[PDB]
Amino acid sequence: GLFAHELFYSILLFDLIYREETLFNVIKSVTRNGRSILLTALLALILVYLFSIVGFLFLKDDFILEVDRLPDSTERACDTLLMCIVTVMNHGLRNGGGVGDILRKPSKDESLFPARVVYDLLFFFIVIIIVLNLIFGVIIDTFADLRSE
Amino acid sequence: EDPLAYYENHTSQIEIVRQDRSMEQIVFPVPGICQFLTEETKHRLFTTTEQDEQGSKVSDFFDQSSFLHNEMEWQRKLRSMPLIYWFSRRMTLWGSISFNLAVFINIIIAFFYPYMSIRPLIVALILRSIYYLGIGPTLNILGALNLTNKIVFVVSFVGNRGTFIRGYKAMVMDMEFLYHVGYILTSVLGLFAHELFYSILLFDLIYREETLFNVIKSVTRNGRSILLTALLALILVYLFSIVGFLFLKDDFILEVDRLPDSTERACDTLLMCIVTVMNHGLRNGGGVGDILRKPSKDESLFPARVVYDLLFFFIVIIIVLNLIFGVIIDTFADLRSEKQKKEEILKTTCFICGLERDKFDNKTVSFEEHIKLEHNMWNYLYFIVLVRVKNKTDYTGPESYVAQMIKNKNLDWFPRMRAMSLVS
Ligand SMILES: Nc1ncnc2c1ncn2[C@@H]1O[C@H](COP(=O)(O)OP(=O)(O)OP(=O)(O)O)[C@@H](O)[C@H]1O
Ligand SMILES: [Ca+2]
Ligand SMILES: [Zn+2]
Repeated sequence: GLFAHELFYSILLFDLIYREETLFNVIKSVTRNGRSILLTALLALILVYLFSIVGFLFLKDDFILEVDRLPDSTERACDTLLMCIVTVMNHGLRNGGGVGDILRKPSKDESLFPARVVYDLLFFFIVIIIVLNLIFGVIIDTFADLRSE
Repeated sequence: EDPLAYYENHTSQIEIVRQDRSMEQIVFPVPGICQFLTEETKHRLFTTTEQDEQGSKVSDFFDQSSFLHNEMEWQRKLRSMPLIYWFSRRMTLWGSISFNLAVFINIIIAFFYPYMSIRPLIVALILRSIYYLGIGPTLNILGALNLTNKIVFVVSFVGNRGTFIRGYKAMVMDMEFLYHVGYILTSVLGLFAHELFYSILLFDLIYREETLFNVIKSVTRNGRSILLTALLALILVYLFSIVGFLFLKDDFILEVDRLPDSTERACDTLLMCIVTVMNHGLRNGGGVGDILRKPSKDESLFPARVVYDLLFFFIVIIIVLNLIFGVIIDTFADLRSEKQKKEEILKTTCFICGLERDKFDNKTVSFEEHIKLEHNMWNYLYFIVLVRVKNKTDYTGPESYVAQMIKNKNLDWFPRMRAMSLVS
């Protein structure tokens, strides 16, 4: 920080964890079963990978994403499986409703509307409501175990 | 080389309770077939047996005695056969290699599809294969290696676990065997039908990692409650859709993007209104009010719309949806408590007689000595095998009583809540 750049001093703010036992105890909930948390994250990644495979195979056209260009307004995001995986992981996981939010809004007259509905609801329930909540459940269980010990 | 050492190592002792309710000590020579038993099976039996209503594991141990004996026989035969022994011993190696291969093939498929420690060294080899032969040839070679290794692994598995010993029907019955056959089928489909079929193999992480299986057990143990809560949510969504169709139909206008108007009505039929509510209100954080049309204040239905949206939010989004997470959280604690209780019992109680550690305090024999020498479940198993093997004519006094009790299915010859040393 002294000899290279002033913004390097920002890392020193982490000393609060060392100083305060309360914050350290709180973080111990995350750290004690961090392996469980990471395994749950890996399971989420695998499920996202399978969903991306399904979308690429059958729902490719619906993957249209808007973009802002520095000095068209839409780009296809499922031309390649890596692109589709990146889109799903980045947007569906972060969005409250899942992939259906980013995916194009389907008309009722369209034949694949039931398939799209099932796809979105399955993603929401399997990933957003169950898999993602398991990490928080693990953290709470670690809290309880630490308290009991 | 010491005869006394050999005999001491090959001699065993047990304590039995006779018909007159008196305890006696039986010293017997360890049967030869006993040495072939596997440490893995011993650990599994020790850590997996479940207490009965009365709190004794002796019943289940005696029940599994026969499977243990058959396993010992097939262990002797397997050691007799040389080549299969080498494959059987290294079961973990095949599984680890198969898992690494699955991970690598899936990584390549994800990164390149559509196209056209020694782990770092293997990664370098794969990279060179991609650079020289190409993505497709590298994937083909990796898949062939995976299939060959999975065949080796299934052979090693059937050899080690001896599932067939119970019978072909039992072998098919075993769920782990079916999982391995499903893995083989998935590998074949990946190799021949389509490359994307290799994705399903990534589920092997759950099987490999016990921690991830424990995490998923929170979802699966009380999963019926979760499905019932989902059904309750569906019922409430159905009622809300009925209300919307009857009174708030016009507000159900949803924007639509069309492939080559900008809005469409979504509550012209009750099925469609249900689909709209279930698909959109549940996924949206606020609820159905988010998708529904924004009401102007001057409109007469604004007070009704406010109540509709807030009631949906509180009943469905806040309460019903949170009940599933509450169920998962409660299952976590239930599993933790069960595990802790089982561990405490296993650590602090005798397997056979069930006496606690504290009872042995300030005594000549420690609890460790009691479990090691006085009461050894493996010594009891050895005695049972001795009774089975020995000819009826040569039975001794105690052996005859134990054999008769075994035939009559009476488990009172085991000592329960009694130890000779504690008595005197
Ligand atoms: N009745 C019992 N209650 C509690 N623990 C038991 C009981 N019987 C055996 N054990 C434990 O089961 C494990 C298996 O004991 P075992 O006689 O195989 O020990 P070992 O040290 O591997 O053998 P060895 O010294 O004869 O080569 C040991 O931890 C023993 O303490
Ligand atoms: Ca005789
Ligand atoms: Zn005992």
